[PDB]
Amino acid sequence: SLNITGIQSDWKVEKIEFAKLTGERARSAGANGRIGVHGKSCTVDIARITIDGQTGYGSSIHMTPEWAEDVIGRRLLDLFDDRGRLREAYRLQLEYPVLDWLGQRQGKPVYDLVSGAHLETGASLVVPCYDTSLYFDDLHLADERAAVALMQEEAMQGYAKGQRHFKIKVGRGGRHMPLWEGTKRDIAIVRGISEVAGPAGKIMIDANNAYNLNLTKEVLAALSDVNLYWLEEAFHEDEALYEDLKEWLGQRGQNVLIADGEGLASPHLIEWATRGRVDVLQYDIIWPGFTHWMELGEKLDAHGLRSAPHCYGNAYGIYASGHLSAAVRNFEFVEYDDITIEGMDVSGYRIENGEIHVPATPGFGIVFDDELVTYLINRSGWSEGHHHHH
Ligand SMILES: [Mg+2]
Ligand SMILES: [Mg+2]
Repeated sequence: SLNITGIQSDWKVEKIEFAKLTGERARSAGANGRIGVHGKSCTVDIARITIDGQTGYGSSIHMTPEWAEDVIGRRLLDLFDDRGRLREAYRLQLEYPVLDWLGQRQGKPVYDLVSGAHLETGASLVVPCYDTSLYFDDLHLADERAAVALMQEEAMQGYAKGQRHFKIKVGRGGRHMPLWEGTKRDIAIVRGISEVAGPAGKIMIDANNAYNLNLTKEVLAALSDVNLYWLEEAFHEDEALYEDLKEWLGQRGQNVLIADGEGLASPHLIEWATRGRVDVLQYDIIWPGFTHWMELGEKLDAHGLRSAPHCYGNAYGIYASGHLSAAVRNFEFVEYDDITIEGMDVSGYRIENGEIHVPATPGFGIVFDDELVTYLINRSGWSEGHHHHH
């Protein structure tokens, strides 16, 4: 919900411009339990919106020139319902540029504009984050010791940049290595990173569905001494298997959360979570997006459930996730990948002690290079403009 009382009926969408920004991860990402090398190259589709002679910038997906043509001339007020929530039809395309615009216009950070009761006025926003970049980077190595040292040094690269919590890909034995050896390698890797991370470092493991229940129990038992904070997508979500898993964990006093929800999720996943089978929901920060997450976060909060938006493959979402924490009480972590996108200055954000310090600057606090984005729009993007209707 957004305070819309300051939005004049005068204010209309005057222009929508679109461009793909390009860049690179700090370290090339290898395989995961289900698919191959993710690589080093990164892109972010951005829209620059002009309303009342002022621009906002943000992630935009599922928007064609034709789609934007129909929106030119609409009143900003008409894009919201009276609750202050951007209408469904505009979310994936325009929520981010619009929220960025409102922030620049009101001179406030988005988190301030969507702040829930759990977050009081004037306060610095500091959000937990974890390093998500620990992919299967060891598949060229035969020697388990060598694989562990490689993965440890990778974790160390993040540690030196202020990461304290690490999500480690596992499920090597599902597709990419023989099952027995792959699972042994998974365990050695996780034990190795936990050592580098220290006792206070939270460790998450993500199998990308490569396990079954008995493999999951074997791996958890081997990691009973590890500060394992959550297990994510051990196998495609299933209420019976997750009930058994939770009972098994309880009897052993092993305090590991169950996380799921990315990709093609079960339509019943939220029901299953309310029954205590899944603890952390992980729908993506871009699709279904920020506005949807505000609505979903409220609901999950009411049930004592936890929110951890998936972010991978879109650098912009990392910064978006930060702001969302102000609106959702049981926000867990920003999923962090070290990415440099040309023309997208994220300098205002700093990583310290396993947390991302969100700047108090207008909008999403990301400073876009107006000159470069104009060049990109002209060269490889598009513009739609004019005035109102129809
Ligand atoms: Mg995952
Ligand atoms: Mg799943």
